[PDB]
Parts: sequence; structure tokens; C-alpha cells
Amino acid sequence: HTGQEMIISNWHWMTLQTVELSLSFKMDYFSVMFIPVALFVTWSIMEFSMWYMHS
Amino acid sequence: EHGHSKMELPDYKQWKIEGTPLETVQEKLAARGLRDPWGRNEAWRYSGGFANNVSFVGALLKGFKWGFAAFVVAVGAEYYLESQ
Amino acid sequence: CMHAFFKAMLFMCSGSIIHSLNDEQDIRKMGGLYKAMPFTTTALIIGSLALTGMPYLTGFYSKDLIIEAVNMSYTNAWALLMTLIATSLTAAYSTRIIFFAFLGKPRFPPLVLINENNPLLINSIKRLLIGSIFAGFIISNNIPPMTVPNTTMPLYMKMTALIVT
Amino acid sequence: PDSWDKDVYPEPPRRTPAPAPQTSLPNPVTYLTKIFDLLVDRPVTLAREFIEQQHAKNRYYYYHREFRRVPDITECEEKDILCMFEAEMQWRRDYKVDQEIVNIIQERLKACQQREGESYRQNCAKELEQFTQVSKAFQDRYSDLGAHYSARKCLAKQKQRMLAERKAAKEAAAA
Amino acid sequence: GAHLARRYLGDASKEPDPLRMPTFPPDYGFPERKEREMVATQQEMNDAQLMLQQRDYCAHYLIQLLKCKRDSFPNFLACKHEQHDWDYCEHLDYVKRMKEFERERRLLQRKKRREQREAEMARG
Amino acid sequence: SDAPPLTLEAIKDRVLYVLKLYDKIDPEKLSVNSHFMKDLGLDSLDQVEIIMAMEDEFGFEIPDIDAEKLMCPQEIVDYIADKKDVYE
Amino acid sequence: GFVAFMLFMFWVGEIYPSYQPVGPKQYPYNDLYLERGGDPTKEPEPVVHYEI
Amino acid sequence: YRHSIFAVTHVLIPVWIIHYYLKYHVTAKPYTVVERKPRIFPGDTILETGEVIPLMKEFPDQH
Amino acid sequence: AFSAPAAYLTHQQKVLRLYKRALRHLESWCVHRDKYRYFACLMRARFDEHKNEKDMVKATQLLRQAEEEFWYGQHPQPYIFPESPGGTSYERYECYKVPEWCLDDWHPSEKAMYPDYFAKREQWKRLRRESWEREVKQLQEETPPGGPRTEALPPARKEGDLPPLWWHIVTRPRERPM
Amino acid sequence: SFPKYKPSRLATLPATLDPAEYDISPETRKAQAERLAIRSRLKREYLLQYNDPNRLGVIEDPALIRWTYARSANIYPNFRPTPKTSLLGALFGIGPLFFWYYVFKTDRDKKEKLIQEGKLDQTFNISY
Amino acid sequence: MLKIIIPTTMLLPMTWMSKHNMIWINATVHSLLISLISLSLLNQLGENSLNFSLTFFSDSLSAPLLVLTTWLLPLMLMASQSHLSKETTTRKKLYITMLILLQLFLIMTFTATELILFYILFEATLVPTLIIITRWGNQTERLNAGLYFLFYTLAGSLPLLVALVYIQNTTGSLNFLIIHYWSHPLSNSWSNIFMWLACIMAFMVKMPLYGLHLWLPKAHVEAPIAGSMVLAAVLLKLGGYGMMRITTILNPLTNYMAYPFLMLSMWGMIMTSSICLRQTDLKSLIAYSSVSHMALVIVAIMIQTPWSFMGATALMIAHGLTSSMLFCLANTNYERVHSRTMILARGLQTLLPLMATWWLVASLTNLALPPSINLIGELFIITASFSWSNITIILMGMNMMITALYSLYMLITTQRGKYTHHINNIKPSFTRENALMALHILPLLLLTLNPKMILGPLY
Amino acid sequence: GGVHIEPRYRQFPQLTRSQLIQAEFFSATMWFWILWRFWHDSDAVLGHFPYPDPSQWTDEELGILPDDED
Ligand SMILES: CCCCCCCCCCCCCCCCC[C@@H](O)O[C@H](CO[C@H](O)CCCCCCCCCCCCCCC)COP(=O)(O)OCC[N+](C)(C)C
Ligand SMILES: CCCCCCCC/C=C\CCCCCCCC(=O)O[C@H](COC(=O)CCCCCCC/C=C/CCCCCCCC)COP(=O)(O)OCCN
Ligand SMILES: CCCCCCCCCCCC(=O)SCCNC(=O)CCNC(=O)[C@H](O)C(C)(C)COP(=O)(O)O
Repeated sequence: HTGQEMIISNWHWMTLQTVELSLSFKMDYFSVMFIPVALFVTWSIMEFSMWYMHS
Repeated sequence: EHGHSKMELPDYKQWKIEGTPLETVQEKLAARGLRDPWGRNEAWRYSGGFANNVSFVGALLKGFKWGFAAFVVAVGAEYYLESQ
Repeated sequence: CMHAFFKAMLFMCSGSIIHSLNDEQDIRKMGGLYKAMPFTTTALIIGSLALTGMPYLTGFYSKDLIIEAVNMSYTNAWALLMTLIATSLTAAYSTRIIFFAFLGKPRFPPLVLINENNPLLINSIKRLLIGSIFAGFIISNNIPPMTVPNTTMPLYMKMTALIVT
Repeated sequence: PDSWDKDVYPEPPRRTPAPAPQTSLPNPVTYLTKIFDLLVDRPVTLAREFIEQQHAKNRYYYYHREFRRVPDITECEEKDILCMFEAEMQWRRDYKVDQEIVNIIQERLKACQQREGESYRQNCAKELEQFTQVSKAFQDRYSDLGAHYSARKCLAKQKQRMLAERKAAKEAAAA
Repeated sequence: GAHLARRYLGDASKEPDPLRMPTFPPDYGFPERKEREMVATQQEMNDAQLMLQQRDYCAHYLIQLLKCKRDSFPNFLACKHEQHDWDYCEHLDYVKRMKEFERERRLLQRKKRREQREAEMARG
Repeated sequence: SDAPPLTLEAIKDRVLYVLKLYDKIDPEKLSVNSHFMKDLGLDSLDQVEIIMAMEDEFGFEIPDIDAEKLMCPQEIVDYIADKKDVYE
Repeated sequence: GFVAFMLFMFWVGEIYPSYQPVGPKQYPYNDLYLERGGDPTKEPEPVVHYEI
Repeated sequence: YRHSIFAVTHVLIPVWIIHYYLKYHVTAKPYTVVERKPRIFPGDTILETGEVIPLMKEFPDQH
Repeated sequence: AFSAPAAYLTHQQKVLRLYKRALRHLESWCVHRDKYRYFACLMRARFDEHKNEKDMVKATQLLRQAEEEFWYGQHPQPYIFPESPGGTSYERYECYKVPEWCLDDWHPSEKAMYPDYFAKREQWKRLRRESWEREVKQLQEETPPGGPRTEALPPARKEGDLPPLWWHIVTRPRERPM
Repeated sequence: SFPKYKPSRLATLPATLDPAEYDISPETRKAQAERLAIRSRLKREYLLQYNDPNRLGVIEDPALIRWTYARSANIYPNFRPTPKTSLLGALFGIGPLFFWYYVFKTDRDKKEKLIQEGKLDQTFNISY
Repeated sequence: MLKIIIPTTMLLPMTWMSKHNMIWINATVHSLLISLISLSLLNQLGENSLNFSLTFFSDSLSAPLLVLTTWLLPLMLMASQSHLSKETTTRKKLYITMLILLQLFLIMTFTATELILFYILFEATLVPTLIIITRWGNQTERLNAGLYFLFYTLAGSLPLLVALVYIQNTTGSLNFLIIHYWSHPLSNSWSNIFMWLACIMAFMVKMPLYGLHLWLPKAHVEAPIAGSMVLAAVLLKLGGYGMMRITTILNPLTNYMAYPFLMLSMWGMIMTSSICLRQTDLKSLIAYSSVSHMALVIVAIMIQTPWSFMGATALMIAHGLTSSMLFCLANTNYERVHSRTMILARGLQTLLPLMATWWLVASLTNLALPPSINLIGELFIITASFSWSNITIILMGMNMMITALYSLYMLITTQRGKYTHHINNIKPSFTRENALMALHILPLLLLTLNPKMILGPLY
Repeated sequence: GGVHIEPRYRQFPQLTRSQLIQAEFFSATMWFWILWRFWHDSDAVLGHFPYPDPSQWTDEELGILPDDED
């Protein structure tokens, strides 16, 4: 709709002097575009695996 | 719930080399002086629903007729509602 | 994004064929399956057509632009040559797959156990089928522009991908 | 939010455009966010209000520790171990403060690049310049001290740098 | 492309080299030399934060395309006109560049012809 | 899988079936206990071809040492049953 | 032989690249001087483009 | 009913917890959540200030 | 696999094995059934031309050039049955094969389920316990001085006797236990 | 005639292409027979031990113990100082060390010289 | 610091006055209680230290090592409960006495305000280990192994003592605080070169350094389970702790005296890793893996950068835990098979699935899988070495690959495949072994949540 | 959760009308989509902007003198 983009640096893991390592998530075009496609493919593959791997 | 219906093996005399490429193989072998002892064994590969075949072009154009009909109907409807 | 859809569908179709053919993977023992199993057949044809970049399919909207940008760029000539030969060989192996496993007379053992009547398989295949048909158009038209288009091309350079395919 | 200082961490006014619908068809985004508000934000807000009132019913304070200033290493005798101890602890505290200052500037730089988006190179020049200056000062102060760093080694590094600068300036003047 | 064949199989100095182009002054041909016009000023083009590679003379039509795309969001095939306008402006830019290429090529042709004629006259 | 649990009757039926389309063997004289080299007068190469026909029919291949000493349909059936662990 | 031939042809194609009969792309504001790097206190040599 | 109970126990409670943690703990610290600045084009009006961006050069149009 | 190996292979066995290998590789080369039938009949005709040859030296000279012709045209990717030592499902089910003696370690709570099966197992254990005592002496009596010459075992010759060394042959887990 | 196959170390000679198998003498047949006799004796022993109901343990394999002992503990008592051994030990134990020392020393000397000259551009180099 | 020492001393009278059938229970319970008490040392400051007294002091380098040492003892008790079943009560009490003495010596070693006291306890830890190896060992080679494990160590440590007293005759004090504050540069001289060598070789012989490592495979293979535990977990880290403490006075000689050893480590971590690829013994493979990891630790310490020190500390802790788990798994297999050969028992995943899960987790942790502290230490050391020189990464990269290979090799040969047919004494795994593996593996995954506890004093 | 289908032993396996009609419908949908996209969007393959001829450009707009002035 608009082009929303965000980082969530939520949990601060540690700090090595002047370097800060934290649990950070980037929600750019690539992330929001590759999320549903992978989820859809995994959904279809799992539904097929219910039949293929029944025995 | 499994497939236990006592399937019956059909008679062995139906399978005939007649009408199959194995006839041409037999002709070519007899032209040299030989015979295929297993010609009838594979005959079921050309007897039932396997007799008719499909080419590559026909395989690719699987639903071309119905898709074309739907396309013509859609374009006719589009032309008839736009010109208003 | 496009490869995800159509390659996953192709693998699922191959797996369905393998399962229905008593765990046999060699194409030398797969014969007439265009009629023996219709849904796997049409799904695999659609997947092969999308993979080879038939126009206005999922593969077209990415692969055709790839070929267009590679041809119309300051690159090494060997790179374009190898890319075009690779596209031709892609068409070649798709042709090999379809011809060996469907068109020929059945070569599988006499005890026929081929069946497709399972809702899970049909639903899982058809979801990626509709994906491989429409995701290209919807995704390509629903994203903001991010590059300069190649508006003007020679006629022969515009059609090169289809020619080699 | 008042939980932090707006002057240490500045932000632009963050201008946002107004919605300008061009067609009469309704977008799903506003409906989805309205139902999200109604179904998520209100219960969470109510729970937070309850928790905040519970916290306000029992309030207590904690304080920031103030540390006095002590003579540094530049005014210590040879073997006067107590005053070297005090100066070393003060120097270590100053080192920690310097590390946190560099972290603050790095945070500013990281935030600005993200905020700027496509036009980040031109816009973040102010942040980049500040980080370059602070990093140069920090590298002059503390770089190459080693694992067993101390105030004496830092003082020796500063003395050698000052000698080099004095010699260079004298050579330039007497060129 | 044929120019690749003409350069790599024929005379290299006969035709230009894209890297160092252009090798001739702008006013060598004609003194009219009207300048290119830019519509989108620096401030709005920066605020739109398009891209560094999309900040060309066709930026205003890109702005209109983005405006339509953001405004009429769900009906993603509504504003097709500005897409055509941006494509037209890009095509005009490309044919302008091709005109520059052809001009440089024939300028080099005529310069080499002038040098050959001068050398022949000096010999004779 | 969905593979039916084939039985001894099925094995014997399929073995005899395969042996009947072998045009070199007369179906009338053929029996479950008929020897190959003596009762049907077949050559060793024909025995190998019979083994390969059984291999293609049943989808599994018999080792050469075990295959070279299968001279009756009954013992072929017994070998296949012992391979696939058939109860009845 | 396959690997060596591939490497040699890659080098040859590097020496003989591929491009279109086109000139360099032109950017409006001093070749995007301000937006690429910056330095607004330098006043560089202006680059003006050719309308044909 | 199974769908409803799954949707209330597998989606609603996690999103409640996540939204509470993001809104009242993560956001409380600076620069934890940094959002891309929204695009501004000629002609939009700003909610906060109310000023309107001027239009462009009114360049030539045709085809 | 079930038959004990011999000390060597005679000329007849080697001829049969090369015939089988050549036919299999020809089937791999000739994908379709009619073409395979034609070329297999042609190969059989080419193969029994020297069937009636007598002397050993020329026969050994043959089956050599033939061995070499096979190796030149051996179809580097031949068809292999899935359960064969080269198949895609050669040892797919070998992780589901559990030894029988594991059932001796089952907890009494687990053994409470399936009572009849464990009663039958105890009966089999008793039968084995007596049988082994018989078979060890039967094998000792049967063997020639200097030990066995082939890994072939004799059958049982008495009434209640059982074939020697049968416990780990009869109690194979299954082809597809799970 | 057909193009010949040349065996190598990692691609051995096929059993069917071996010249030796084709030429057979009685001594060869007797050797095969006695090889099979030894194998049959070992198999009889293993089957007698394997099927015994009273055995509830590991059937010890002398061959496995011999293999492990020869691979681990029998190396040194059979070692003899020989020009081949001395040369190979010296090479494989000394050459790599000096090679890596030379490489690292040259790299670090170049880096330190550049550092002293001041032309290395260590901007933003804080953590080390 | 005495609140930890005194309960450890009281562990002995309780052990000796216990009933004949309650020694293990009381020992385990009170060792766990002492571990819970020693957990309080983890509260450190960014300033100097926790100077309890003139004799004992604690730091963020000594606290994790002390916690690991105290936590190790109950695990050794559970491991040794099995093979000592048919032993006399007096001998079992003697075994527990040796373990308690070893833990007490290590605890008093890791505080050590003074260097001579540190040397005395660092050498006192040698006696109970030798007695454990040479007395309760299974094979006939154990005696020889003990000799090796002794003399190598002594050959390194006797010169160091001399160096130590020499420093006291020149500096005037061996207290670590005075030594740190009154440090002076070492002039480039032959005397200083030999002082450096004497100070360094004593700790490099116990890492072990490549070429001086021939004692470790013998000591690890021929020792009982508890001996291998304590050797791989804590005793190897004495050299690392000593090296970090000792150096503060070796500058700036270490700038060029490090060259012979770094190479010996940089190549060595390769060689031993390759040795793991061709092995017929599980214990030997684990020992050589430990050698490779300690070689990386040696490189880290000799680089002498803050990131090097942090990575080295994390790596020592993680390696101790992982090697203890691997030795426990190998011993559990051996107690059933009685052969200690990789190729004999195969396909044990089908028979013992939960033990196979423990094997997989231990192999993954040893493989340096993120975000485990093993990888944290490995990556910090690698980055510091890259800062030291850009070419080092090559060797490091190689080592990583080789590591993974042999690790999964260990997992594939033993757990995967088809079971050995003639082995029919593989009983189901007890609760004791499973609890041992769980108590081994849970602390690693818990420590990966709070890495700052094990990153050393330079964090 | 399908229906019961028996093996045929050298005969064509049973097919239900459901899968046949589904396959036919999906193929027809794909081909209709292809034809519709070609009709409504023809410039994607054939091109919308003609490629100019550089040799056809008159020399006036190209900035060349008759080989004498410069
Ligand atoms: C076996 C498994 C490994 C065990 C551990 C092995 C590690 C021990 C290696 C010892 C480190 C190196 C020793 C001395 C290093 C100093 C550098 C010196 O050797 O290089 C040149 C020295 O030149 C020559 O090397 C002189 C010494 C020659 C005699 C050395 C013997 C060479 C091989 C001996 C190896 C034996 C090792 C095992 C002992 C049992 C420098 O020339 P120069 O500028 O003038 O001297 C600078 C020093 N000053 C300023 C104090 C004067
Ligand atoms: C696992 C095997 C490892 C064995 C340890 C190897 C390391 C050997 C270290 C050297 C041994 C002696 C160390 C000296 C103790 C420190 C004291 C010191 O250095 O003081 C020096 C004394 O230096 C010496 O005397 C050292 C001489 C060495 C004598 C013993 C030789 C032992 C063998 C040497 C070669 C081995 C070194 C490398 C071994 C590699 C591993 C095999 C200065 O004395 P002053 O006279 O007061 O000052 C001079 C100005 N007035
Ligand atoms: C596709 C890859 C290339 C393949 C090429 C291979 C070469 C093929 C041509 C081989 C030529 C030969 O036959 S080489 C001829 C070798 N010499 C003999 O065969 C003489 C005696 N023959 C026998 O004894 C047999 O066993 C027999 C009597 C036939 C059966 O006996 P049975 O009663 O026990 O069935």
C-alpha cells in the first residue's frame, strides 16, 4: 500500500566494548516478499507429505 | 479398509501380436530367419487403453479448445458491453 | 519468488509419479501416463511451460526480463552465449522429461497400481498450480518500480528468448 | 516517549502524508488495521493501565551513583600504589564512558541510515562526520594498547604522540 | 550488434570506444546547442527518495507513477497512463543517446577522412 | 504404498501366466512340477530368459547363482515366496 | 580440457565485451554530485549535457 | 469450533503478548524500532503541520 | 545369496552371466520394448552361432573379445532395480530392522500387552534350546576330517530333527517390518 | 577391435577383463579350492558360535584385534631409521612450519612498514 | 572464599563416616549443594577484582572456571558409580577421596593471589590424577601412560619455578596486583628470551602444544571415566589460565617470541584434526579433538588482544563441557560392548534412540554450531587473528571444515548403519546415563543466553 | 480419504470423472489466461516503441559539416 519498512532491534544480546550485538529483524521489501512465498510452499509440501509419507 | 477384492487374472489367449509394431518386428526377424519367443508377453502394452497415443504438440495443447472458446466468449462479451 | 512456486510443483508431481509407480525413479520404466494419470500430467506440463518462460506466465515475468537485461548490457560475449545455450538446454531437458515419462507405451511392471484419487495430493498440487499461473502477473504488477526499463529493443533482440526456447 | 532524552537522540519531525483516495473501492489495509486495533490494542491497553495503576499504588525510587574526581596518573609518584590504584580505576571508568559515547554515536548513525532510506548517503552526512571524528579521537586514545592495557600505557602513547607532533610542528616552522 | 563485428573484425580506430565517449567537444557540430531541461528539482526528488539510478531527466513521470500507485493502491491496474509516459520519456532518452553515438561515429569518420585527404595532398 | 498383500496363489498364477505366453512351451504339457531341461526340453539360454521374464514380472532381480539352479515353476514360486515372506 | 577452454574463452570474452550502439547515461545535477557523496562546500566543475 | 479455539489459542494470545512487549518495553528505549521515512511527493498535505507541497514545473505534455 | 558359493565358475556359467549382463545392458540402451525385443533376438542369434563349438582354446578366446565389446558399450548408467545393490531404495528399510532378542529386554508392563505372542516366543525358545543340542552333535558327526570343504549345511535326517543352524535363518525380521 | 581400457590406481581392472582369469591351470583350481576350504572353515566356526543359545555376548574377532593392534601399537617397534623415513619426516614436519612462518612474517613486515609510513587508512578501526 | 573451601574439606569426613551403601548419595547431594553455593561467585564488577583476602581473590576469568570445576564433581560421581560396583567400600571411599582432593586443589588453584601458591597447587593437582589413572585403570598400558602424563608436565614446570623465584628477587613481589601495577618492559636480550621461554613452556606443555602432546592421548585413553572427565574438562585449562596471568610481564618480547609457537599451533590444529579422520578408537579421536581446540586457544592467547582473550575464555569453558559429554558417551558405549573400537558396534541409533539424540547434540556442539558459546569463542579468536594477519583465516577455515568432517564421522560410524549381528547384550540405557547427559548438555544451552558471564575480565 | 480403486493387472487403471474434469478445467484455464493476456497486453512480447534506424537520420540534425569547414 505505502512501502512500509522497519527494523525491530528488540533484545540486546551483549556488547563487546564499542560493538553492540542485539536481536534485530529487518522487515524490508525482501523479507515481506519472501515470507508468504516460503510459508505457502511449506504448507503445500506438508499437505503432500501427509499422503506421501503415510506408511 | 484395504483392497481385498480377489482380483482375477484374465485369460492368457487374448494377447495377440496382430495389430502392434511387434508384427513389424516379427516380419523383420523372419526376413532373416528368426522368431521372438516373448512377443506375446508384452502385447498388453498395446491392447487396452494404451493403443491410442498423443503427440508432443497435442500434449502441450491439452486444453486449447476450451480455453479458446472461453476466450472468444469473453472477448465477445467485452466488445458488446464496451460499445454502449 | 517464481522459481519457488514452479520448482516445488514440479518436484511434487515427480514424487506423485514415483509413489504411484511403486517407488521407481528411472524414466526408462515410465510409459503412457498422459492418460493413466491426468492431474499429475497437466500439472507437470504447466510447470514445464512456466519454467521455460512461456509468455505471460510466472517464468516469463522474471526470466524474459533476465534475458533482456543480459543481452542489453555491457558484459562479456561468452556470458550471453552461455546463457542462451543454457536456455536452449533447459527447453531440451523439459522436452526429455515430458517425452520419456508420458508419451511412450507403458514400460512399468504388469501389476498396475496407478491411482490419483486422494484429496491431499490434489489440493497441494492445485494450490501451486494456481500460484504458477497467476502469481507472476499479480506480484509483478503489485510491486513499486525499482529499475529503469528497457523500453526500446531491436525486433530480433526482443524475441531472442522465445527463438532459442 | 519521555523514557529517554530527545537531545541525546535527536529525531526529525517525521512528516507523514495524508490519505488521498483516488478510487471509490475500499482498501483492505484500513479495515484490517481497524479490526486489529479493536481486537488487540484495547485489551493490551487495558491490561497495561491495570498494571500501571498497580505500580502507582506502590512507588519507590532508585538513584544514579555520582563518583568524585581523583588525581589522574599524571600526578602519581613512582611506587605510590594507592594513588595509582585510584587513578587506574578512574581511567577504567572513563574508558567505559568513552565506549558508551562511541556506542551512542554508532546508534545515531545506524538509525539515520535506516530512517533516510533511498537518499541515505546525502542525508546521513552529519551523523557520519560526527562518528568519524569520535572514532578518530577514540582510536588515538585507546587503539593498540593491548590486552593488558593500563593508564600508564595510555599516558606513554599520548606522550609519544605529543613528541611526534611537536617535532613535526618544529620542522614545519623551521622549514 | 553489427558494430561489434565492424570494430573487432575491421578497423578499431574507425569507430568510437564507449568508455571514453565523447571524444569531441559539444560545439564542434553546430553552435545552437540547446540545453537539457530538468523538471523535478532537487528537493522533491530527494523527498521521494526514488533511487540514485532513477534520478534522471525522466524523474517527474516516475513521481507521477508513484503518486498513482500509492493513491489508487488496491486497483493496481488503474493508472496505466503514467507508466506509458515514463516509458516514452525513457525511450526518448535512449534515442537521444543513440543519436549521440551516431554523431560521434560519423564525426570520427569525417575526421579520419580529413586526415587521409591532408596526408594524400601533402604526399602529392 | 497401497500395495495389496499378494499370496501364494497369486504367485503361482502369475508364474504360470508368464510361462504360458512363452510360445516355445506348449501350454498343455506345462505343469507346476514340470522340469525345464527334461520335461519341456529347453536350453540353458532359454532358462536365463525365463529368469529375466520372471524378474521383469515381479519387479525384483534374482542373484545369478540362485537363478541358475531354478528348474521348476514350483521352486521358482517357493523362492519368490521366501524372498517376499509370503504366509499363505 | 573443458575447464581450461572455459577459462580461456571467458578471458577472451572479457577482452571483447558486448554493448549497444549507445552513449553514456546522463544525470542532471552535476552528474548527481550532491546526492552521490556530497561535499556541498566544494563547488565542483559543472558538467552540462548535450541535447540533440 | 476447532478452528475457532485454534485461532484464539495459537494466534491471539501470542500476538497479545508480542504487541504488549513491543509497545511498552521495546519502544521505551530509543532507536529500538526505527521505521523508514514515508515518501513525500509534490502535492501531499501533512497531518502534523498542514502545509502543502508545491506542484512541479508544469512541463510539456504530449503522448 | 541363499545358495552357497562354489570354488570357481566354469565356462558355461561365465557364458550365461555374460549373456544376462549383455541382455540387461541392451535393454537399458534400447528403451522401448519392440526395439529391445528385436535387438535381443538378434543378439541371441549372434550368440548361439558358436553354441556347437567343441575345442576349449577357441571357446576361451571367445567370451574375451566379447568381454571387451561389452566393456566398450556398457551404458554407464544402466537400469537397476530399486532393491538391487545399486537401486535408489537398496537399504531404505534397514533402519527398521530390529533383532528379536531385543524383546527379551521389554519391561513386564510392555510384556503385559501381547501375552499370546510372548507365550509363542517362549515355546520357540524351548524348541531352539533342544534343537541346538541335537544339531551340534549332528554337524559334528557329519563333517569330514580336516573340516568343511564348502559352506553348505546338511538337512535334518531324523524325524524330530531340524536343519542345523536354523535359528538366525528362520528368525529374520521381515522384508518391510515398518 | 574396440578402444582399450587402461586401469589406474583409483580405477582398477574389471574382473572380466583380467588376462589371468582366462588362463587356467590345475594349480590355480587347487588354490581356489583351498581358499574356499579356509573360508568355509571360518564360516562354520562363526555360525557355530553365532547360533548358540547359551551365548549372550560379543563374539571376539581375532582379525579385528590384529588390525587395530597393528594400526596403533605395532608401528614403533617395527620402525627403522632409513634415508626415506628421515627425508620424509624432515620434510613433512619442518617444511610447512618454515613456509607458514615466512609467509606470515613477510605479510606482517609489509603491514608494519605501511603503518609506519602512515598510508594504510585505518579509519573506523577500533576493535582489534 | 573460604565458604567454598570449607564444605569441600568437610566432603571428606562425611564420605568416610557414611554407610557402606550411602556414600554416592551423600557425595552427590553435597557436591551439588557446593556447586549451588559457588554459583554466587558469578557476580563480578568491571573494576579490579573481588579481593576477599590477602590469599584468595576472584575475577571474571576465575569465576567461570571455579563454577565449572565445582559442577564437574557430581557428574564424575554418577559416571563412576557404575564400574565401581564390585569394589570394596574402602577402595570406593578412597576413589571419592581422590576426587574431592582434586576438586579442592583446583578450587584453591583458581584463586591464587600469589604466583608461587598458584604453582604449588597447579603441581599438587598432578598426584590424585596420577593415582586415579594408574590404580583404577582397565588396561596394562595405563602405567606407562601415567609416566608420560607425569614427566612431560614436570619437564615443563620445573624451569618455571626457577623463573618465578628469580622474579621475586628482582621485582620484589609475586602478588598479581602488584605485578600488574608495577609492570615494566622486557628488554630484548638472551636472558629475557630464556626467561620468556621458561615462563611459557610450563603452561604450553599442559595445553598441550603441538609436538608436546604425546602424553594426552595415552592419559585420556588409559584413564577411567572420571579421570578422562577431569583431564579434558579442567586440567587442560590450567595452562590457559596460567598463560593469561603470566604474560602481563613478558611484553614487548611476546611481539616476536610468539612466532615459533603460533606456527606450531596454526599448522598443528590442522594436523591433529586430520589425525581424527583416520582413527580406530573413540577416546583417541576425542583426545585429538581436544588437542586441536587447545591449539586454537594457544593462538588466541599468544595474539594478545581483548577479543582474543574473550574468545579464549569462552572456548575453554565450552570445550571442557563438550569433551566431558563426549567422553561420557564413549564410556557408556564401552561399558556395554567392552571393546572401545568404533567399527565393532554400529547402528546403535535403532537400539538406543535417546542416547543417539545425546550423541547428535554433543557432535553438533563440538562442531561449533551457532549460537553456541563454542562458536562464539571460535569466531572471536578467528576475528582477532584476522586482525593480526589477513592470511591466518585460510588455515582457520581449513580447520573448521576438517572439524565438522570427523565430528559427523564419529556420529555416522557408531550410530548409523546396520547393527552388528552377533552382539546381543545391548541393554536399554539407564536413567543414570541419561541424567548425566542431560546435566552435561543443559548448562551449555543455558550459558548461550548470557555470554557475558564467560567472556573474561576484558568484557 | 479417497475412494476404492482395484489393481487391473495389465489393463488400464480405473479413472473417475472428477480428476479428468479437474485436469481439463485447469488446462483450459491456463490457456484462456495466456490468450487473454496476449490480447489485452500485446506490447509485452512484440514491443511498443519502434527501434529507429541510425542510417536513416538526416545529417542536419546530426551535426556534421560538409567535410570542409572544420
Ligand atoms: C618438539 C616440539 C616443539 C617444542 C617447542 C619448540 C619451541 C622452542 C623454539 C625457541 C624459540 C626461538 C629461540 C630464540 C629466538 C630468538 C630469535 C633468534 O633465534 O633469531 C636470530 C638469532 O640468530 C641466531 O639464531 C643465533 C642463535 C643460533 C643458535 C640457535 C640454534 C638453532 C636451532 C636449535 C633448535 C633446537 C630446539 C629444541 C631444543 C631442545 C636473530 O638474530 P640476532 O639479531 O643476532 O639476535 C637478536 C636477539 N638479541 C637482540 C638478543 C641479540
Ligand atoms: C616439555 C619440554 C619443555 C622443557 C622446558 C624448555 C624451556 C627451557 C627454558 C630455559 C631453561 C632455563 C630457564 C632460566 C630461568 C629463568 C631465569 C633467567 O632467565 O635469568 C637469566 C639466566 O638465563 C640462563 O641462565 C638460561 C641458560 C639456560 C641453562 C639451561 C639450558 C636448558 C636447555 C636450553 C635449551 C632449551 C630451550 C628450548 C627447548 C624447546 C623444547 C624442547 C639471567 O640470569 P642473570 O645472570 O642474573 O642475568 C644476566 C646479566 N647479569
Ligand atoms: C551390450 C554390450 C556388448 C555385448 C557384447 C558381448 C559379446 C557377445 C558375443 C559373444 C560370443 C560368444 O558367445 S563366445 C562363445 C564361447 N564358446 C562357447 O560357448 C562354446 C560352448 N558353449 C556353451 O557351453 C554354452 O554354455 C551353451 C552350450 C551355449 C549353453 O549351454 P547350456 O545347455 O548350459 O545352456
